[PDB]
Amino acid sequence: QVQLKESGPGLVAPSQSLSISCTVSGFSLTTFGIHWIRQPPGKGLEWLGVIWAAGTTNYNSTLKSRLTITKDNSRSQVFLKMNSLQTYDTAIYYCVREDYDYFFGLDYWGQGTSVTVSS
Amino acid sequence: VQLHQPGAEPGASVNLSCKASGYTFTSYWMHWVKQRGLEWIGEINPSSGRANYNEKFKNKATLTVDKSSITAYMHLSSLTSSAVYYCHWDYYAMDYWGQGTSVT
Amino acid sequence: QVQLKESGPGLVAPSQSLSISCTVSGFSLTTFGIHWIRQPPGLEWLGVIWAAGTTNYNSTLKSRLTITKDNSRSQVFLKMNSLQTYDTAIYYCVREDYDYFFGLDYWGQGTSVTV
Amino acid sequence: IVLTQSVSLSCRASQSISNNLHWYQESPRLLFKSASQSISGIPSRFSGSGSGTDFTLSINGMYFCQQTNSWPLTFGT
Amino acid sequence: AVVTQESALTTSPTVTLTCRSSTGAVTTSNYASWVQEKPDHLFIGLIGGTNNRAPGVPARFSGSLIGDKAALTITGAQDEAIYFCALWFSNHWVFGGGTKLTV
Amino acid sequence: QAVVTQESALTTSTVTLTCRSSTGAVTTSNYASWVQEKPHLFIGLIGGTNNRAPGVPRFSGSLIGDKAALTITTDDEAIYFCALWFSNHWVFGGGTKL
Amino acid sequence: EYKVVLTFGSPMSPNANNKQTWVNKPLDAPSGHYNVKIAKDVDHYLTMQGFTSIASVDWYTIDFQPSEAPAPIKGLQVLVNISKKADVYAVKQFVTAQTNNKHQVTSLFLVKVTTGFQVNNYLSYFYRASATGDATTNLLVRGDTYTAGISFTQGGWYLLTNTSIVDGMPPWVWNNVELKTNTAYHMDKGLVHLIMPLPESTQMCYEMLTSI
Amino acid sequence: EYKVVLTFGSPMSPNANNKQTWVNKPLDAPSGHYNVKIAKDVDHYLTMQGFTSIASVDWYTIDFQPSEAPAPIKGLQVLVNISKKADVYAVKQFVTAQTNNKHQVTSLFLVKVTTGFQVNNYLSYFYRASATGDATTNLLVRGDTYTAGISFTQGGWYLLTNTSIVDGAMPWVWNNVELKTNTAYHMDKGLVHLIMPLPESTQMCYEMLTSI
Ligand SMILES: *[C@@H]1O[C@H](CO)[C@@H](O)[C@H](O)[C@H]1NC(C)=O
Repeated sequence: QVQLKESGPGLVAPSQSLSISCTVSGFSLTTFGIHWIRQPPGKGLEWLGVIWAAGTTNYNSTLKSRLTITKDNSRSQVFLKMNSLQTYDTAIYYCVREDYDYFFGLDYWGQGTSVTVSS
Repeated sequence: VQLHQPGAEPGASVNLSCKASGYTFTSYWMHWVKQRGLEWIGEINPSSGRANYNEKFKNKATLTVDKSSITAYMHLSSLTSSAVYYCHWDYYAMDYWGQGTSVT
Repeated sequence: QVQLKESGPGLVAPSQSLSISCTVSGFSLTTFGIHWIRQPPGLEWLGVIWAAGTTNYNSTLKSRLTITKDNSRSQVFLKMNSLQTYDTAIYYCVREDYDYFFGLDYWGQGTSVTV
Repeated sequence: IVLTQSVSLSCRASQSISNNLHWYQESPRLLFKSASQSISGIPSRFSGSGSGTDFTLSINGMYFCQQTNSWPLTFGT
Repeated sequence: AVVTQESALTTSPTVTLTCRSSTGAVTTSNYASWVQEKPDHLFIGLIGGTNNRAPGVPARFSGSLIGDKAALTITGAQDEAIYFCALWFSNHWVFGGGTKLTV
Repeated sequence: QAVVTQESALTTSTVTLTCRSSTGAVTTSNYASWVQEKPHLFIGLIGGTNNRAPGVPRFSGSLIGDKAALTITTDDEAIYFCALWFSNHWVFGGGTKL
Repeated sequence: EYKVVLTFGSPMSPNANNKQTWVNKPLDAPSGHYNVKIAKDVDHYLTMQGFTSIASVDWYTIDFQPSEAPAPIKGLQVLVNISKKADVYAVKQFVTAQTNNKHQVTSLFLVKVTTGFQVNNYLSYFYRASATGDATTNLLVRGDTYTAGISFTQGGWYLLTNTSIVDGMPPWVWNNVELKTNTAYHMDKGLVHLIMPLPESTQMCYEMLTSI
Repeated sequence: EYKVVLTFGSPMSPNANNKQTWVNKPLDAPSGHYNVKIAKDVDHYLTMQGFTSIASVDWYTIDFQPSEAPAPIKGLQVLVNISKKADVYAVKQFVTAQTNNKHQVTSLFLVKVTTGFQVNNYLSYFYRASATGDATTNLLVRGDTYTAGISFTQGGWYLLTNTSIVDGAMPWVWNNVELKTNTAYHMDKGLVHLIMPLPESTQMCYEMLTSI
C-alpha cells in the first residue's frame, strides 16, 4: 500500500543546515510529485517546495534562496536542504505526494519530523 | 507525360534508350527494367546524373540521361545471348512507362 | 558644392516646442544621414536620422527629441518638447557619410535658439 | 529481399520493408503506391493492404508486387 | 494570494465550508483540494480538483464551486476535525486556515 | 558610452593633436574624425582616422600610442575638434585652440 | 504564458547533421511498438510526428524578463501505450490558412522524459521535386515509410510535434491526422526544423503557452 | 551586438506563400542589369542570393533586455551597379562544417533600403528529390535559372543571404561563391526561411553582430 515516511534530525542549532529525507514507498517517484509542507506550532500549513516527476523542482519563493529539494529515483528518497536556519523556522515537516495527472490534489501526507531550533 | 522508345535496337555496346516528353518535373529517378519476370537494372535521376545499378547488372549496363531534354541512355556493353526493355520515370502518379526496346 | 541651412525660431519660452528646419542642397538624403548637434554657450550629440530612415537620440534626451526628414523636399525638422531654460545654444546639422568617410564634413551655419 | 506471391492475391516479404511495395499489373501498369494508396485512373475495385511484412491484394504477368526498400527493388513471381 | 476560511462551524449527525480566495473568483484552473486533519496530525486527501475524490474517501464527501468561493459540502455527516483547503495558484499551492468542524 | 578628453590648447610657429578616451580602447571603431572650426564654421577634415575629405590639403591622421592623434605638417588657426564613434554616437572632445 | 529559448541538441537517431530529417509520418506503429501520443484524455491526444532533442531550455516572461521553470501542465501525459513516459512543460499551436477553407495546424510540445523508452516508428521526410520553367512544386512528404528506432533518454528535454490538415475551424484543435502524401505543406515556424537536422547549439526561441 | 527578433512580412516578388522561395543563383544578370552586391570594399563583396521581406524589427540585448535600434554598419553597402541602395544594420555568419575539407558559410544581412529599385536576376530554388530505401538525399539547388524581376521598397527592412561552400582551411568569410547546381547544401539557422516563404507575422529570433 502507498506509504510515506520522514526522518529528520529532531534538533538543530541556529544557522545549521537541515537535512530530511522522506523515503516514499508503494508509489514510483517518477510519476507523482513530492511536496514539502511544514506545519508550524499552532498555525496553518505552509508550502516549502516540490520536486516534480521529470525532476523540475519548484520552491516556496520566500524560501527559494535556502531550500533545495533533490531526489534519487533508484532508492526513492527525496531530500530537503535548508540552510541559514532560524528560530522561527521550527515546525513539523511533511512530505506530500501530488497526483498532478489524475487527481490533481495532495493525496497522502507524511508522519512529520519535529524540527526544534533552540539553545 | 509519356516515355517514348527510340527504336527496337554481340560485344558491340548498344545503348537502349527511352525519351519522356511533355514532362513538368525533372528529378524523379528514371528506372530501367529488363524482361526476358521483371529484373531491375538500375536507376538514374534525370537531374544530377546519379545512378544506383543492381550489382548483378554492373559493368554491363551504364545509364546516362541527357541534360537539356530528359532521355535515358542505357549503355549496354558486351551483349551476350534475351531482350532488355521498358523504363519507369515516376510522377505524383500515372505518367511513367515506355515501350521496351526489345533487343535480339 | 554641397551646402546646408537651418531655419530656426531664434526665441522660445520654457515648456514650449522648438521647431528648426535644416534644409539641404547639392546632394541627396538617400545616401547620407543628417546629425543633430548642439553647442551650448563642447558639442552635444542631440540626435541623427540616417539615410535609410531610422534615427537615434541621446539616451537622456529620447523623450523630448523627435527627428523627421522629407526626402524629395530635401528638408529636416527638429522638434523639442519640455524645453527647459538650459537648452539655449546654436544647433548644428551635419551630413555624415558612413559610406566612405565615417565622419562629419559639411555643417550648417546654425541658428541661435535662445530660451 | 525475397517476396513470395501466392479474390485475394498475397505477396509476403522476406524481411520487414515497412509499406514500400508498389503493385504492378502490353507494358505492365501500376496499381498501388506504398501498398495501400490507390492510383489515379485505376478502378476502385482494386484494394491493397498490409503494413509491416505481409501485403495482400484483393480485387472485387498477373500482378507483380515491386518492393522498393533496398536496391535492387525486387519483383514477385 | 490569500485563501481565507471560516474559523469554526457546528452541526449534528450537512455543512458547507467556503474556501474564499483573496485574488479573484475561484476557477477550475485553481484545482481546489481539501485535506482533513485528525488528532495527532493525521492528514488525508478528501477532495481534489474540486470534483475528484481521493481513493478510499467515503461517498458522502462532495465538492464544487459556488459563487467566487470554492466549497466542500458534507452530506449526512457522522468527521469532526479541522478542514484545510488548498488552491493552486499556477506555481504553488496556498493553504487556508483550518475550518474547526464540530459534531 | 564614455567620455573623451583632448588637449586644452597648443602653440606653434609639425604639430599633432591627441584625442584620448576614458575607456582608452582607441579602437578603429572610434572612426576618429577631426572637424575643425573657424571664426562658427565647422568643416570635415579627417574620417576613420586615416581618410580625408574632398579638397582638404598637409593633414594626416594616425593612431599614435593609445590616443588617436592628428598631424599638421598661419592660415590653420582653428579650434580643432575630435569626434570618436562610441557604439551608437559621437562624443566630441573640448577641442584645441591652436 | 512564457517564451521558451530552445537550444537544439545533437541530432537524435536515426537523423544526423548530414541527412534529411525523419518524422513519424503515420499514426500507427510497427507490431510490438507504440507511437508517442501526447494525451489529455482518451478523446484528446496529438500523436508524435517530428521528434527533436533539446540540450537546454531557457524560460522567460512574455516581455523576456528572466523567469524560473514552469510547473508541468497538469492533466497532460506523454503516454506511450497506457503508461506515462514524460511530462509536458509547454504547448503551442500554429494555425496556418493554406486556403480560405484549408487550414494547416502544427501543434508543438516541449516534454521532459521521466522514464527512458525506445520505440520503432514509420518515418518519412519532406521532398520537393524539380520543375521546369517556373512551375509550382509542392513541399510534399515521401509516401514511402521506413521503420526505424527512436531512443528517448531519461530526464532529457524533447520538442515533440504534430501536423494536421483540417478542411472546413474550431474556436485549441485536438485533430491528429497523418502526414499526407500528395498534399502540399507550406512551411511555418513550427515546421522549419523538419527539413534537415539543425546543427548543435542552434537557438530557436518560441512563444509557447502553459495551458490550452 | 544585439539579439534581433524579426517579424517576416508577406513574400517578396516573385515568391508567394504557396510557392517555392526563389534565390539569385549566378553572379551575373542579363544584359544591362546588375546583381545586388553587399560590398565592404571593391575586393570583398558577397552576391545576394536569398531575399526576404521583414515587416518590423525588435532589438533586445544579449541578456534580452530592451534596447533601441543600432546605427547602420559603417562601411557596408548594398551596391547595385555603382550606386548604393541600402544600409546594413546587422550581420551574422552561421558557419557549418560539412566535413574537414568542406565547410558551409551562410551570411545573413539585415538591410533597410534608402531608395527603391528593381533588377532582373536569374532565380532558382532549393530542391531535394525523393530517394529509395533510406539513403541520404541532398538538398541541392536547381540548375535551370528563370529570369524574374525583383522589387524593393524604400524604408522596408529586408533580410538578404549568401551561402558559400568554402573548401579547404579558413579562419568571418568574404568568399563569394555561386549556388552550385550539384553541391549538397546543409540546413543551418540562415537557411530555414529559404525553403518556402514563412507566414506573415511569424517571429524568427536571431543573434546578430553589428561589426566585422
Ligand atoms: C550512348 O551512351 C553514351 C554513354 O556510354 C552517351 O555518351 C551517348 O550520348 C549515348 N547515346 C548517344 C546519343 O550517342
